[PDB]
Parts: sequence; C-alpha cells; structure tokens
Amino acid sequence: EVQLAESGGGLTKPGGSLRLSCAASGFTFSDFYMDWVRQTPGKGLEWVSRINNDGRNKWYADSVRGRFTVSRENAKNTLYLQMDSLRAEDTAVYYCARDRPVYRYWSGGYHLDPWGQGVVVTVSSASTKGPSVFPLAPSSRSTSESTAALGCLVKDYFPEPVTVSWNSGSLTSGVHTFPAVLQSSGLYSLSSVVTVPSSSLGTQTYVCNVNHKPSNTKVDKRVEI
Amino acid sequence: YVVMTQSPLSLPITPGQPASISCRSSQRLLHSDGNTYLAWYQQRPGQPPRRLIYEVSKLDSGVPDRFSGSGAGTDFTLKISRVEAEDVGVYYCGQNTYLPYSFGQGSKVEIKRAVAAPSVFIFPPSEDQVKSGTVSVVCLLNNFYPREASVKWKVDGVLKTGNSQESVTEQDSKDNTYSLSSTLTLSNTDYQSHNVYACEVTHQGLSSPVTKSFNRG
Amino acid sequence: TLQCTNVTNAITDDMRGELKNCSFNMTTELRDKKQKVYSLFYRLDVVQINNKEYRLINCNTSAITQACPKVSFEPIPIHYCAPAGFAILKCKDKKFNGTGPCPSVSTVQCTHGIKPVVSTQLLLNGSLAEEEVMIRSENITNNAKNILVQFNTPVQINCTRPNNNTRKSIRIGPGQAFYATGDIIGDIRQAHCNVSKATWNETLGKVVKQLRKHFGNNTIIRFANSSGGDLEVTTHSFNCGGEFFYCNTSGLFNSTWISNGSNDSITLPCRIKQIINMWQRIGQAMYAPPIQGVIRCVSNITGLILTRDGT
Amino acid sequence: INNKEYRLINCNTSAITQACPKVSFEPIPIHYCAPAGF
Ligand SMILES: *[C@@H]1O[C@H](CO)[C@@H](O[C@@H]2O[C@H](CO)[C@@H](O[C@@H]3O[C@H](CO[C@H]4O[C@H](CO[C@H]5O[C@H](CO)[C@@H](O)[C@H](O)[C@@H]5O[C@H]5O[C@H](CO)[C@@H](O)[C@H](O)[C@@H]5O)[C@@H](O)[C@H](O[C@H]5O[C@H](CO)[C@@H](O)[C@H](O)[C@@H]5O)[C@@H]4O)[C@@H](O)[C@H](O[C@H]4O[C@H](CO)[C@@H](O)[C@H](O)[C@@H]4O[C@H]4O[C@H](CO)[C@@H](O)[C@H](O)[C@@H]4O[C@H]4O[C@H](CO)[C@@H](O)[C@H](O)[C@@H]4O)[C@@H]3O)[C@H](O)[C@H]2NC(C)=O)[C@H](O)[C@H]1NC(C)=O
Ligand SMILES: *[C@@H]1O[C@H](CO)[C@@H](O[C@@H]2O[C@H](CO)[C@@H](O[C@@H]3O[C@H](CO)[C@@H](O)[C@H](O)[C@@H]3O)[C@H](O)[C@H]2NC(C)=O)[C@H](O)[C@H]1NC(C)=O
Ligand SMILES: *[C@@H]1O[C@H](CO)[C@@H](O[C@@H]2O[C@H](CO)[C@@H](O[C@@H]3O[C@H](CO)[C@@H](O)[C@H](O)[C@@H]3O)[C@H](O)[C@H]2NC(C)=O)[C@H](O)[C@H]1NC(C)=O
Ligand SMILES: *[C@@H]1O[C@H](CO)[C@@H](O[C@@H]2O[C@H](CO)[C@@H](O)[C@H](O)[C@H]2NC(C)=O)[C@H](O)[C@H]1NC(C)=O
Ligand SMILES: *[C@@H]1O[C@H](CO)[C@@H](O[C@@H]2O[C@H](CO)[C@@H](O)[C@H](O)[C@H]2NC(C)=O)[C@H](O)[C@H]1NC(C)=O
Ligand SMILES: *[C@@H]1O[C@H](CO)[C@@H](O)[C@H](O)[C@H]1NC(C)=O
Ligand SMILES: *[C@@H]1O[C@H](CO)[C@@H](O)[C@H](O)[C@H]1NC(C)=O
Ligand SMILES: *[C@@H]1O[C@H](CO)[C@@H](O)[C@H](O)[C@H]1NC(C)=O
Ligand SMILES: *[C@@H]1O[C@H](CO)[C@@H](O)[C@H](O)[C@H]1NC(C)=O
Ligand SMILES: *[C@@H]1O[C@H](CO)[C@@H](O)[C@H](O)[C@H]1NC(C)=O
Ligand SMILES: *[C@@H]1O[C@H](CO)[C@@H](O)[C@H](O)[C@H]1NC(C)=O
Ligand SMILES: *[C@@H]1O[C@H](CO)[C@@H](O)[C@H](O)[C@H]1NC(C)=O
Ligand SMILES: *[C@@H]1O[C@H](CO)[C@@H](O)[C@H](O)[C@H]1NC(C)=O
Ligand SMILES: *[C@@H]1O[C@H](CO)[C@@H](O)[C@H](O)[C@H]1NC(C)=O
Repeated sequence: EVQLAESGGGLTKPGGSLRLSCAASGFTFSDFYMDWVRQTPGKGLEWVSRINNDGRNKWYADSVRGRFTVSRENAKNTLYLQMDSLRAEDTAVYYCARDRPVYRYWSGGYHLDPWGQGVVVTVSSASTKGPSVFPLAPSSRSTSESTAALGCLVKDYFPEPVTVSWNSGSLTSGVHTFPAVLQSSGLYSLSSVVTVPSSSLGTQTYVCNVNHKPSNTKVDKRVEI
Repeated sequence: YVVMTQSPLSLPITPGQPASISCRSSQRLLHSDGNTYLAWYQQRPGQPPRRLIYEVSKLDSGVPDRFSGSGAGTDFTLKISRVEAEDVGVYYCGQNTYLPYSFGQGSKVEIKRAVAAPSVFIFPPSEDQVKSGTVSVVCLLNNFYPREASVKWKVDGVLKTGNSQESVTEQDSKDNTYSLSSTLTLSNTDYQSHNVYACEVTHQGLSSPVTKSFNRG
Repeated sequence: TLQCTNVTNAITDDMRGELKNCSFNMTTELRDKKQKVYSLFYRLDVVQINNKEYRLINCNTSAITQACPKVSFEPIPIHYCAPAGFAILKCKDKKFNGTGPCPSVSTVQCTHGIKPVVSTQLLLNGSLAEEEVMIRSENITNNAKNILVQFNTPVQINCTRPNNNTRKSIRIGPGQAFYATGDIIGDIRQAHCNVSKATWNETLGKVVKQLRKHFGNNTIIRFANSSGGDLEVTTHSFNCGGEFFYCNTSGLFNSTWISNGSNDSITLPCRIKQIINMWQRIGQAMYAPPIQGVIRCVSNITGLILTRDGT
Repeated sequence: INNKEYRLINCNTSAITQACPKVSFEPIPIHYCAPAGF
C-alpha cells in the first residue's frame, strides 16, 4: 500500500538554511506531481510548493518564492525542499503529499493524497537551555479541601520538549500537563498539575519529575507547603 | 488568491447524531477540464491531515460510508449521518483548482457531554519564584465542561488583571471534561507589593464565579 | 555539428531519448556574424557522430527544403475529367471484383471527388464497398500480390499528439527563417491512435468470412504484424494535422480465427518525424515545420493493404 | 547597428538582386490588342 515518509527537520537560527527529504514507496514515483504543504499551529494549513513529474516545472507560495527551491530524484524515488533565508514564520510542521498522475497517454486531476508523516521545523536564535523547575505548592485553602491540588511550572527552557510526571514517575491519577506557553522571551514554559485526596499529601512525597531531552537536563523537585 | 471558509467553527455533537459543515469559496471552483477540485480532510489529534472526500463527492479508499459530500459553484457541505468516536478531530475543506491551493480555517468536532463546574485550585509561589524577576501566580480549573472559561485575578482585594497567561487541555478521552490553567505573571516588586492572592474563576457552567485564595507567609 | 542533451525526461530507458534538446551555431542576417541557438528535435531526425555530438538524418544523402508554413497539406477533393471526344465509363455492378465484364454501366464527364490521402497499411477516408467487405487482387493464388480489402462500413480511428509544442522563428539568412520547436508546455505524454475493439474485432470477423470464399471453410486463418523493412512500411505511416505519424500496428493484426465491457479501445503508440522523403524517392528531403498546441484528428479506416505468407 | 557601424536597409526583410546594367528601364510604347473574334 502507498506510503510517504520525511526526514531532516529540526532547529535553526534565522537567516540560515535547512534541507528536507521526503521518500516515496508503493508506486512509480516518476508518474506523479508532488507537493510540500505546512501546518502552523496558528494559521493552520498553508501550501508551500509543487513540482511536476520530470522536474521541469515548479511553483511556490508568495511567502517562500525564491527563499525555497523544491527538487526531486526520480532514480531514488525521493523529493527535497531546500529552504534558505529562514525566518520565525517558517516554524511549522512540513508534510509532503502526492498530486496529479501522468500515465503514459493521459494526465489526471489535481490532488493532495496521501500525505507524509510530517517533519518538525523550528526557527529561533535562542540557546539550548535547561528548565527552571518552580513548585506550584498546594495552597493552605487547597490543603483544607477534601481533594487538594498542586503543580509545577517548568520554565524558560528551549527548544521543546519537556517530558513531565508525578511522584518518582509513578502517579498519573488526577494528573494534567498543559500545552507549553511560548513566552515573549523566545523560551517555553508549562505547568504540570495533580489533584489528590488531601490526606495523601506528605503520606506520599509530591514531586515533579522533569527531563529536557535536547540537553538531557533532568530534575526531581518536591512540591509541598 | 481564492479564500475558503467553513461556517460552524466548533460542533459539540452527541455520539450517534448527524453533523454537517458548510464550506464557501471567494470564487467558483469548477475548473477548465469540467471537474470541481474541492476536497475535505480530517485531522485527529496528533496526526497528519487525512483526505476523505474529493472532486466534491467521491470517497477516498477505506473511508466509512457514513461520510458524504455535496455542493456546487462556490457553496459546499460535508455531512456525517452519525458521529463515531473516530470522528472526533478537526475538519478542513480545501481546493486544488487554482494556485496557490487553499484551505478553510477548519471546524472542530467534540463529544457533547453534561455541563460541569471546575473544581478550583490556587498555588502559593515557591521560594525561588519569590526572588525570580517575575512571579507566576497560578490557578487551576479541573475537569469541567464546556471548554469556555477564564480566570480573573485579585490580591488584597486589588483587581490585578492585565498580567495573566492561560493554557488548556483538549477534551479528556475518558470522561470528556476539560482542564485549564491561568498564570498571573507579575514583576517581582509588583508581586511583593501584595499578600493574599485570590484567583476568581469565570466558566460557562458556573452559577457564580468561584474565588480561591492563599496567604503569603 | 549539434551538441544534444535529452529533454529532462526520466522514464524507461531509450524512451528518455525520444526527443533531444540540441544547440548549435548558425548564420545571422549579417555574413560576418554567427548566433548560438537551440531546438527540440525528435530522435529520428538526427544521428550520432562519435559522444553527445549529432547531425541531421539527411546530410550524407540529400539537400533539404523547409515546407512553406502557409501551404496546407489537407487532401482537398480532386475530380478527374476527360477532354471533349473522350468519355469516362463507371461500372455500376455492386459485386464487381476489379476485372472482367461489368454488366451495368453509366457514363460521366468526371470522377467523384477523390481525396489524395497518403497512408501505408490502412486506407483512410476513402470510399466504402457497395455491399459486403469486398476483396480485390490481380492474382489471389500468388502470395507475392498485395490484397486490398474494402469495408462496407467505416471503423473509426482517433489520433493525437498530446504534447503542446511551441513554434519559434530563427532568421538564418536575409529574409529567410527556420521554424524550430521552442519548448513544450506542461506534461509530456506519448503520441497515439485509438480504435474501438468491438468494431475492429467484428470487422476482422467479416474480412475472415470473405477470405473463406477464396480459401474454403476448413482453413483457420491468422493475422500477424509486418515482418520487417523501413519505418515507412513496417508502420501505419500517415499525416494528421500536418504532422507525420508512424504508428506500431502490432495491436491490430494479432489473432487466429476458428472454422466456427467491450468498450476497452485498443491504442497504438506512434513515433513522429520532421525530416521526410516522398516514399517513391530519395535525394530530396523535406522538413515539416512544427505545429502549435495539441493535435487531434478523427478519421474512417475503410480498407487495408494485406499480404499473405503462403492454415 | 549601435557607433560608426551600418548595414543595408534590406538585410532584416529581403534578399537583394542587382538589376543587370544592360537591360533598360526606359518606358517603351506598348499597344494592347484583342484576339480574333473580340
Ligand atoms: C486512447 O486509449 C487509452 C486507453 O487505451 C486512453 O488512456 C486511458 O485514459 C483513461 C481516461 O479515459 C485513463 O483513466 C484513468 O485511469 C486511472 C488508473 O489507470 C491506470 O491503472 C488502472 C488500474 O485499474 C483501475 O483503474 C480503472 C480505470 O482505468 C478503474 O475503472 C478500476 O476500478 C481500477 O481502479 C483502482 O485504481 C484507481 C487508481 O488508479 C483508484 O482510484 C480506484 O479507487 C481503484 O483502486 C488501469 O486500468 C489503467 O490502464 C488503462 O489503459 C489501458 C491501455 O491499453 C486501457 O486498455 C484500459 O482500459 C485502462 O484505461 C492504468 O494503468 C484512474 O486512477 C483515473 O481516475 C483517477 O482520476 C480521476 C480524475 O482526477 C478521478 O476522478 C478518479 O477517482 C481517479 O483519481 C484517483 O486516482 C489517482 C491516481 O490515478 C489518485 O492519485 C487520486 O488520489 C484519486 O484517488 C484514488 O486514490 C486514493 C488513494 O491515494 C483513494 O483514496 C481514492 O479512493 C482513489 O482510489 C482514470 O480513470 C487511463 O488510465 C488511460 N490509460 C493510460 C495507460 O494512459 C486514452 O485516453 C485514449 N486517447 C484517445 C485520444 O482517445
Ligand atoms: C533546452 O535547452 C535550453 C538551453 O539549456 C533550455 O533553455 C534555457 O536556456 C537559457 C539560456 O538560453 C538558460 O538561462 C536562464 O536561466 C535563468 C535561471 O534563473 C532564467 O531566469 C533565464 O530567464 C534564462 O532562461 C536556462 O537555464 C535554460 N533552461 C533550462 C531549464 O535549463 C531549454 O529550456 C531546454 N528545453 C527543455 C524543454 O528542457
Ligand atoms: C479524414 O477526414 C477528416 C474529416 O475531414 C479529417 O479530420 C479533420 O482534419 C483536420 C486537419 O486539417 C483537423 O484540424 C483542423 O481543425 C481546425 C478546427 O479545430 C480547423 O480550423 C482546421 O482547418 C483543421 O480542419 C480537423 O479538426 C479534423 N476534424 C474534422 C471533423 O474536420 C481527417 O484529418 C482526415 N484524415 C486524414 C488522414 O487526412
Ligand atoms: C473517437 O472519438 C469520438 C469523438 O471524437 C468518439 O465518439 C463519440 O463522440 C461523441 C461526441 O463527442 C460522444 O458523445 C460519445 O460519448 C463518443 N463515444 C463514446 C464511445 O464515448 C469515439 O468513441 C472515439 N473512438 C475511439 C476508438 O477512441
Ligand atoms: C498550449 O501552450 C500555449 C503556450 O503559448 C498556451 O497558450 C496560452 O494562450 C492563452 C490565450 O488566452 C494565454 O492567455 C496564455 O498566457 C498562454 N500561455 C499559457 C501558459 O497558458 C495554451 O493554453 C496551451 N494549450 C493547451 C491545450 O495546453
Ligand atoms: C539520454 O538518453 C539515453 C537513452 O535513455 C541514455 O543512454 C543517456 O544516459 C541519457 N542522458 C541523459 C543526460 O539523460
Ligand atoms: C560555436 O562556435 C564556437 C567558436 O566560435 C565554439 O567554441 C563552440 O564550441 C560552438 N558551439 C557549438 C554548440 O557548436
Ligand atoms: C549515411 O549515414 C548513415 C548513418 O547511419 C548510414 O547508414 C548510411 O549508409 C549513409 N549513407 C551514405 C550514402 O553515405
Ligand atoms: C473476378 O471475377 C472474374 C470472373 O470471370 C474472374 O476471372 C477473376 O479472377 C476474379 N478476380 C478476383 C480478384 O476475384
Ligand atoms: C497466378 O500466378 C501463378 C504463377 O505465379 C500462375 O500459375 C497462376 O495460374 C495465376 N493465377 C491466376 C488466377 O491468374
Ligand atoms: C462454405 O460455407 C458457406 C456457408 O457458410 C457455403 O455457402 C459455401 O458453399 C461453403 N464452401 C465450401 C467449399 O464448403
Ligand atoms: C511483431 O510482433 C512481435 C510480438 O512478439 C514482436 O516480437 C516483433 O518485434 C514485431 N515486429 C514488428 C516489425 O513490429
Ligand atoms: C510494436 O508493439 C509490440 C507490442 O504490441 C512490440 O513487441 C514491438 O516491439 C513494437 N514494434 C516496434 C517496431 O517497436
Ligand atoms: C528591420 O530593421 C529596422 C531598423 O530600424 C526596423 O525598424 C524594422 O522594424 C525591422 N524589420 C523587421 C521585419 O525586422
């Protein structure tokens, strides 16, 4: 069955360049047009570029024209996007997708199907930086409730992700971990939180266990009055 | 450029019920070969966009027959005759007739469930927050419905709004509630100025906004 | 001397090379000045020197003339007429077989409108038989003779060149222009002809049931493709839209007939040429100028030029 | 051409023939005549 897969996404500073690859499987790749399409968490889906089957013809969105070039190697069943002059706006997931068939006597309609697994691309000048780990200790009020809550504001790390868990990683009951806030410093932060019957506090030690895998900085910080 | 837009932005739907999504373009999508290259995609949480419908009405391979699609000129509809749990996600119409290809802003599907109040909590800042150049005072809304909520901020009776960042779960996969946090990040001196913080929750299902507190010490 | 790359096509081998992008130096309006120029050329217009160096097919045999762009090749009907004191006699016998006494006759000034359509293997747009698929030869019992068959009803062939070529003009001398192919818009796809399989299968059935008169009922009879020779004769070579096509007919003539859906039309791939000779000649070649846009033409096949081996 | 460089007027439109020096352009009287029976 037909499949596409992508590689080469990651972090860069602005003004630099990145090259993405998409590799094709389960079809004669030189019978098809191909497309790059990106998703931004804000604006949603945005078209980026298209290439025909022999590679003679190429098209671009205004936001990327001349900054990016699309290219293909039919002998390798493979497609590349060479991005240059990157900006913070180019931060997205990039997906490749398959378009118009050109069978030996006949050309089909336009399509985007199927789509790849996608590659993350991030454009910022910030340092690879480990998290601050701030307890959001249970209030005196929280501690008087039948069920208390408490949390942990993992803060000022870059890039994403931080992976977070409670009480030596053993606790998942009543746990939420919020999607990260991108702060106006260009650094991320998030809160983990846990809700518990208030007798449980100190009867078990409340700890946010944290790792920032881009640096493998990890912290196991207690969260009590 | 050709603009695309979908009329319902979010649809709380009960499992088993029909749902429908209008889509409209700035210009006619019928192409010079006589086809109309509109299509519909869905995106479940944490997954790439999956095409469902193309050339206005044809189905993609292995698409469940409860999906259907129709329209003409500029005006088009998806319809699902009954929603399943695997229909929870975001739906986009898009067009391939004119370059650049373009997509609607998309519509959310969520499991309609009983309106429920947030259990409200608040957290005294840590010994390192207390000396950090800004102090994120934090409030939590736990397992409520619908999604619509935000937190007012107070300390020593003083209304302290204008400094607050917020972040939210998607719909819970097991009980179908939401959780939300609010994060009043003051400068150190402007935090240090005041003593008894109170976070004052506004939510669509609360009978009055609910205020929870802590005392510095 | 031409320097030629392939056009950027990356398909099956040798088919990548079916058209070439050749560049060369050429004279200008001024005697003392050359220009560097390029054109697309089909593989059959050129030959390699020995490396990426090529020359036109004709330079070691013939001078060459560009066919003027304004004069049409369309086969306009001609009537042939006799001078005063002479007469044309027309045979009226519907089952006349090309020789001997025609028992029914009329006289006219001129023939009906005859189209000078030129085509090998198959006869296009020409007159149908009066009734039955009539067969004619001067001696059927000799295998060396061609055998014309003439259908009582047409079978329809649709031919196309789906590449959208551009015309380009180069001045080569003071007041003289050469028309090159500039480039191609959009997708490359093969030039081809289609004929409906049910009607061709049925019509080939009718030709067998008439050969069964001259060869008897016991014989299973067979069709085969042409065995070899020049491209002009091994293919259904013909003109459409003012392009010259050379379709591989092996999809038509490939069946064996007993003594006793369907909408899937068969399709014949065709090669194309620009440098050509009138088939009864050598020593003077012609260059057919390139045609803008997509080509289509629709035509009736109405007869065949068969041959026999010796079931 | 563009400088002190020139070409003939015709080289971008037409070929050119020398009129032979012997053949006269002089207009000589022609009488037009009708065939017999006209
Ligand atoms: C002279 O004669 C020539 C023929 O001799 C003639 O050339 C032919 O022209 C016709 C048009 O008239 C061309 O028809 C196209 O055929 C495509 C596939 O063709 C290749 O593969 C098939 C395999 O069998 C399938 O296809 C036939 C149709 O041919 C169907 O009836 C079958 O049910 C079967 O379907 C499966 O495959 C499809 C994908 O290919 C799937 O979409 C479908 O769901 C099934 O899985 C071969 O039969 C073909 O051979 C032919 O050529 C020989 C040559 O001798 C003929 O004898 C013979 O009769 C055959 O014609 C060939 O090898 C079709 O895909 C294509 O339809 C697509 O385009 C339209 C317009 O956009 C869409 O409406 C339609 O839905 C299809 O789009 C889908 O498919 C594309 C890829 O093709 C996808 O990218 C796209 O996303 C879309 O969705 C599909 O994929 C999704 C997954 O990604 C999935 O979710 C969707 O649900 C869907 O599956 C169209 O019918 C024919 O190919 C030409 N042949 C050649 C070789 O060129 C010529 O025109 C004549 N010229 C003149 C002058 O007369
Ligand atoms: C057949 O070969 C010719 C020559 O390679 C191709 O045409 C184009 O020729 C020009 C110079 O005569 C090349 O230069 C230019 O490139 C820049 C790129 O930024 C462009 O902006 C200029 O306008 C100019 O065209 C050009 O690179 C070359 N094109 C290619 C694709 O190589 C001709 O296209 C070839 N034919 C086919 C159908 O491939
Ligand atoms: C057999 O007879 C048919 C019918 O006359 C021929 O088809 C016609 O061929 C011409 C080629 O000159 C086709 O091309 C051009 O079409 C445009 C209009 O689209 C017209 O302005 C041009 O004058 C020219 O006719 C024409 O489309 C085509 N079809 C019809 C119905 O006329 C056919 O070419 C003949 N077969 C052979 C082998 O000559
Ligand atoms: C050859 O082309 C002709 C049309 O040029 C096809 O005949 C019909 O054409 C009319 C008018 O466009 C259409 O309404 C019909 O649908 C066509 N017939 C079919 C079967 O679709 C003819 O079919 C073609 N024949 C081949 C062998 O390709
Ligand atoms: C074949 O290629 C030519 C290239 O000249 C295309 O010509 C177009 O003609 C229209 C006339 O309205 C112009 O507006 C366009 O600018 C031309 N160029 C393009 C790229 O379209 C012609 O459309 C092509 N035809 C087919 C059937 O492919
Ligand atoms: C050109 O085509 C021929 C035949 O397929 C092949 O041998 C040769 O390597 C090709 N060269 C290029 C530049 O594509
Ligand atoms: C054109 O002429 C120059 C010399 O003036 C020569 O170097 C070049 O190789 C020639 N090019 C071709 C394509 O023949
Ligand atoms: C012309 O060149 C071709 C190259 O293939 C060769 O076959 C042919 O015999 C040559 N003819 C003459 C008259 O030299
Ligand atoms: C045509 O019929 C005449 C009748 O005498 C016969 O001599 C001749 O051989 C026949 N030719 C063919 C091709 O049938
Ligand atoms: C055909 O030619 C052969 C000699 O090749 C001869 O024997 C035979 O009689 C001829 N048949 C007819 C019908 O003329
Ligand atoms: C062949 O069959 C037809 C009937 O289909 C018959 O009229 C004819 O006389 C037969 N000829 C021979 C030699 O059997
Ligand atoms: C005739 O058809 C056979 C099919 O196997 C093929 O091998 C042969 O090359 C063909 N000949 C011509 C002249 O097309
Ligand atoms: C003609 O087509 C047949 C298949 O139909 C192929 O085997 C043969 O090689 C082709 N002939 C030529 C001259 O390419
Ligand atoms: C020939 O050259 C003259 C130079 O002024 C120019 O005006 C004229 O348009 C040209 N004519 C052609 C047909 O190129």
